[PDB]
Amino acid sequence: TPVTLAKVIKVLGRTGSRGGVTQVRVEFLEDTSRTIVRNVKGPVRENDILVLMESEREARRLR
Amino acid sequence: GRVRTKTVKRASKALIERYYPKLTLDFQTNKRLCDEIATIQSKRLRNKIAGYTTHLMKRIQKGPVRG
Amino acid sequence: VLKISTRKTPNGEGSKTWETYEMRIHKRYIDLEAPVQIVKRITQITIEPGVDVEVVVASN
Amino acid sequence: GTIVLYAERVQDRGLSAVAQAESMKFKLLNGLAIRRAAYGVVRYVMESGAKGCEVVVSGKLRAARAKAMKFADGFLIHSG
Amino acid sequence: FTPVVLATPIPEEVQQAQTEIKLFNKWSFEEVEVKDASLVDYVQVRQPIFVAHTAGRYANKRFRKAQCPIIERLTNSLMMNGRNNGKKLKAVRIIKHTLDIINVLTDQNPIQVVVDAITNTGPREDTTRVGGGGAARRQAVDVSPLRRVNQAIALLTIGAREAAFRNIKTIAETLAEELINAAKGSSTSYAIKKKDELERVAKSNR
Amino acid sequence: GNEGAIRDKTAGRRNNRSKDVTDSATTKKSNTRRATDRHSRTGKTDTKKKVNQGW
Amino acid sequence: AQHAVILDQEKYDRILKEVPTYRYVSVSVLVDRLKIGGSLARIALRHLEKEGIIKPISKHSKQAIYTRAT
Amino acid sequence: AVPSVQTFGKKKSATAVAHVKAGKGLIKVNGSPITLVEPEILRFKVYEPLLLVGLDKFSNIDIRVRVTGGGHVSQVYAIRQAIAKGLVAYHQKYVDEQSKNELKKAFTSYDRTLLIADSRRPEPKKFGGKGARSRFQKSYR
Amino acid sequence: PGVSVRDVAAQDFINAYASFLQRQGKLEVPGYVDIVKTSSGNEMPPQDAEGWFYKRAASVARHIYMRKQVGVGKLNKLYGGAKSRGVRPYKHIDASGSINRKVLQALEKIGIVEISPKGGRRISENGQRDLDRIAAQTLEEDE
Amino acid sequence: SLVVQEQGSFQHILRLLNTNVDGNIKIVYALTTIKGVGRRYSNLVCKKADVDLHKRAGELTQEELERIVQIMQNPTHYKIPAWFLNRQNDITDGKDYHTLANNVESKLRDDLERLKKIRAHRGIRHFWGLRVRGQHTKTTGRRRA
RNA sequence: UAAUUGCGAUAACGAACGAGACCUUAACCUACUAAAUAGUGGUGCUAGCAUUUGCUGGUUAUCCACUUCUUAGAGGGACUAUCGGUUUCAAGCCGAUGGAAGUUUGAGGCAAUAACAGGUCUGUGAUGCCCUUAGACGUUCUGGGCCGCACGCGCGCUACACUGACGGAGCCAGCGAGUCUAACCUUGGCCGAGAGGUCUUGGUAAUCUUGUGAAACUCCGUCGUGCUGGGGAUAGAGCAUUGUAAUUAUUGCUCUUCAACGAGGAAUUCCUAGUAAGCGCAAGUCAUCAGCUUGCGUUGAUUACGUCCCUGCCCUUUGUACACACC
Ligand SMILES: [Mg+2]
Ligand SMILES: [Mg+2]
Ligand SMILES: [Mg+2]
Ligand SMILES: [Mg+2]
Ligand SMILES: [Mg+2]
Ligand SMILES: [Mg+2]
Ligand SMILES: [Mg+2]
Ligand SMILES: [Mg+2]
Ligand SMILES: [Mg+2]
Ligand SMILES: [Mg+2]
Ligand SMILES: [Mg+2]
Ligand SMILES: [Mg+2]
Ligand SMILES: [Mg+2]
Ligand SMILES: [Mg+2]
Ligand SMILES: [Mg+2]
Ligand SMILES: [Mg+2]
Ligand SMILES: [Mg+2]
Ligand SMILES: [Mg+2]
Ligand SMILES: [Mg+2]
Ligand SMILES: [Mg+2]
Ligand SMILES: [Mg+2]
Repeated sequence: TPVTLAKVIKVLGRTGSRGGVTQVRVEFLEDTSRTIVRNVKGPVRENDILVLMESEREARRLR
Repeated sequence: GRVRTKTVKRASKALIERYYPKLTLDFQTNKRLCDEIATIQSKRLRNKIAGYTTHLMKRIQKGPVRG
Repeated sequence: VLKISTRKTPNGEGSKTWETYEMRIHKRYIDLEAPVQIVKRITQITIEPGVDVEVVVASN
Repeated sequence: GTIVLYAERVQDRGLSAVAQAESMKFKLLNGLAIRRAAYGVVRYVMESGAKGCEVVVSGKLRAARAKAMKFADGFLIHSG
Repeated sequence: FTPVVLATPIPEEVQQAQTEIKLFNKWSFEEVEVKDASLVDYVQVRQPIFVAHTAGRYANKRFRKAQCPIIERLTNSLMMNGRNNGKKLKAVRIIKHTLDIINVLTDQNPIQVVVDAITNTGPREDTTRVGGGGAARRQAVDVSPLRRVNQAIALLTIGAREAAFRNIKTIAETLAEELINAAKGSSTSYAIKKKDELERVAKSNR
Repeated sequence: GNEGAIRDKTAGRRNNRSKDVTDSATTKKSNTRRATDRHSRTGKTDTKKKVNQGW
Repeated sequence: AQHAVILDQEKYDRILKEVPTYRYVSVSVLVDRLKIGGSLARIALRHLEKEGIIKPISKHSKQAIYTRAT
Repeated sequence: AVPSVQTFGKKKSATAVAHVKAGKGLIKVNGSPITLVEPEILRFKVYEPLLLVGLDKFSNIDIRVRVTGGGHVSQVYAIRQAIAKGLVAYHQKYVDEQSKNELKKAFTSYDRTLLIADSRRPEPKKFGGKGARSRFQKSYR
Repeated sequence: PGVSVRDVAAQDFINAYASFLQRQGKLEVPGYVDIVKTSSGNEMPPQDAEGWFYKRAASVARHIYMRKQVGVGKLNKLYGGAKSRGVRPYKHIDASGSINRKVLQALEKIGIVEISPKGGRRISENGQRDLDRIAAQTLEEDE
Repeated sequence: SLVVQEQGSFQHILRLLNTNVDGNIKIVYALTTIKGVGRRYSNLVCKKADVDLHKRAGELTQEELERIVQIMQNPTHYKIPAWFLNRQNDITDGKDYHTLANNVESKLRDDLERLKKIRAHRGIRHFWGLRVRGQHTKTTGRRRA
């Protein structure tokens, strides 16, 4: 099973009608240079570390 | 929220307007200044004021302020 | 502090708003060692609408 | 002898709520026009050096359905 | 350890372990580490404590909740289901007890097995109901470290509580048991099943 | 009297249990009017002369 | 009504030979050896302490903890 | 007399007064030795300052505490406060500063509000519910 | 060093003192003990049966040693607890004024407590004596 | 306390007072399955019979058991107050009894009937299968009979 | 921004009501003025254990001194301060340090203009008109009734146990209240299993009840998963209290009798920190009766620090033949 480590950078905001969801851009630590935006379920600030279970499929707006 | 009502902001204006020599970047003395230099009816309203008239003061130093 | 806690309504209708009146009682005492004269001089005058003065004597 | 009564006129009735209420009562019982009654009561209190005054008349006059009126002049404050 | 005694005497082992190391009930904070990346920061351990009771203001600000010593975080979460609401003294004792049991079994800093089980039972990603139009499908997300710690605590505790319910075995054992099994997950713990079944469904929608 | 009360068949729990329950026992509030609150029913009316003398 | 509440001789023996390899020995443990009920198990704990196999690592009511002697 | 200071500790309601005079290392709470002080699960909450700042230190002093009010927890958190405050007051007048600041540095660096009392307090309930925030159940119909 | 009972934890003191009075024989036990209940806020009698009257008296002693004067009223309340009013909310309830008042009469006959001025019962001068003894005994149990 | 042994000396289930009693239950509580005897009564009767309460029902020597029953039906000779007794002042011979076992069934009946047979309101209320001690019967108790 | 709270934009400029201010309460003062109705240290008089000085108690004035703790007067304190991020470098917002305190400091009191056929003539010797007024719808006296029970709805209490029940043991609050022409709050001593009784007693009260020794909770035991010792409905028999009166059982005690309930369908309530929840207390009512309420302290969390999806409201825009205003 591949694992993937990404450092959160810059809180972009809340999506999801309810609002519990939070869009953030992250940076990989296993070779940086590339960043990707993710949707989160819990509370998040800058410099957190997210286990991307699959390192390549970013999302956008939630309903 | 901590938005100062007009009465505080109004009064700070009036005081910086005509006591810029005297007055300081220091609240503590701006406080005491307010006593001699203006009647106010409550200790709370005075610091509320003097704190803000210090704020306005502290950033006139770094350029003008409209009003 | 004498509290009285009551419904505002004369009747029953409405959300049940409760309201507590209060009356504060302040009591002092000053102990004096003085002759018969000053005592009465000090009791009769120094009076005031609102303050209840009580003078007791006694060893006990 | 343990009880003693002393009457004593008041300094300017024109700043005594109770004074002016009872005046209207009386005014209105000699049947002055509603507004004439109250409007003078305002304009005397004012004269007696008040910083604001205000009168309400609620209830029923001549018509069947109940009404109410504000009569006010000068400055009031209402809170705290 | 340079002995010292005054008027009202202070107990041997008490002088002995305290003044030296600042360790737990009588367990070691040092060594103990968060074996998964992240979770560091969002799991305490150091500063070290004696027992897990504290008048801690971990509430009045958003994230400071993180700073609470994770052993005592665990304990707080032990004291619920209305009948046990409050009752920290009751709880704390279970942990002291629990940690002893965890210890007896498979050696190891018991305070570290706690660390393993927590790290090991929080969902790395999850689902959330999305508008989509009435028939609201399931959109996947990656979950916060904080959220991931919290769920681990709550999951761990619950599974034991329900194990403890209606049976001879005590809170402390089932809690110890739940943990020990959750150290490196073993499909028999209420939490791992729930983690795994949660990531089953999370991966079931992307 | 009391003699009758116990001797009286047609009474006591068994008997009520063995009876169906009225439907009036599960009604609503009944309301009956409230939708006419602002429409005065006196059938009078005041009038601008009599109001103007009053006020 | 489902067996636990006594001392059946062949049981006592089992409570002597079966207890080694018990890495953990508590109240719950003893009932779980398809045998004694809590009461005449709590008595066992103090009596295996008479001499051997169990060291008292933890104390009190509700919770007991013993391990294999060394 | 002898060199001494008096200090206090307050948590919730509980007020723990302490007398810290010069003596031979005595520490008794309410009349009994500190090695008792049950609840006891929390015992180390009150052993805590001693260990924090070196088991010695108390050799030139005595300590008594008197806790009234509060309850079976708020008194423990209160007495420890008065104990460690007590020790710092003593150096403040009798020993020296750098030795005072030494102590206050470890009491702070650890802290469970050991020198400074906790501000928290009950909030008054208000009519309509059994709690300060809680409102009674309602029904619409 | 020298020793006061205050220098011993409750369950270490009283259980040593309770054992003392039982090991001794001078006491006065009521007789209704074994059929009585300790309080109307209770459900079953004491399980110590042969005993427990020693244990209260031992506790009663130590309490009255720890203070100026106290009487039945206070001890009734001290030993009172919750009474399950069945389906209704609990309230505190006072315990039995007999078991206590008779313990007071007992401990006094054996000279560990005396009637007191200002009211109540004061710790005896021979109570001090004999209590600080066994205190110094179970401190010696950890010698 | 003790680790005991016993030969085949203890039997499971044993029958006294026309009812059955489980063997491996502590003898105080074991006794309660008998109608009319509750925990307080059981407890005292045993203390009086000089039995070791630590024991289960089955252990008890047949002598000890026989003794026990004997006190249960003559509580007042064998020194047990009276305020311990379910039927003080027998409203006819006015003695003080402790109705037991099968008898408590019959003496409930006898009482219920004395009321009914005298037409007293309580009786009537019993015959109507209602609540008697004056409880609102609007809301509570509806499944029931 | 909690706020028509401000910044800013600007045919507007500059103000007042309401918001804020204000007031009350809870937090900080070893700074000020004091206290035998609050308390500390010393000293006598004195008990106990040690003795080497010690340790732990007793003593409404045997004396001296103080005000830390308690009390309440006068002041002081905080102004989101300093610093740093972010922002139209604007009002602001966020983070760190410090601080008794930095969510409007926390919680309240006050509260403009206007609306409703809201509720109250059953609070009033407030009141119009109507009805009735001696075989009364006046009033009082005797007895019953508001409690009645196939059943539907709402608020509640207690539980379905082992984070427990039971038994012994530890043993800690705060807000309160109490008797004059009177029988209120009750200590202590006896008697009683208990409820209670009896004899005295302190208090018009920071003085006495009362340290309200409260309950959860803490400890050592017993029971061991069995409707069990969880649970305590229903019911019999006896004692006692309030009251002129207790039957349709006022309440309290005792033995016995030992139900439903094995965590609850669709639905739905409340809540963000000393808060939720658990726990008891005082006060109102009150002769007697709290499963209710108003407050109070004790133990003390999990989870947000978001959004407009549901629901409710407010705002512009927009339509009107409505203005008694969609009833
Ligand atoms: Mg204003
Ligand atoms: Mg205001
Ligand atoms: Mg409960
Ligand atoms: Mg108690
Ligand atoms: Mg008790
Ligand atoms: Mg029975
Ligand atoms: Mg009823
Ligand atoms: Mg002071
Ligand atoms: Mg800080
Ligand atoms: Mg209407
Ligand atoms: Mg009215
Ligand atoms: Mg009614
Ligand atoms: Mg309601
Ligand atoms: Mg208990
Ligand atoms: Mg008798
Ligand atoms: Mg008198
Ligand atoms: Mg049962
Ligand atoms: Mg029960
Ligand atoms: Mg009451
Ligand atoms: Mg009511
Ligand atoms: Mg238009």
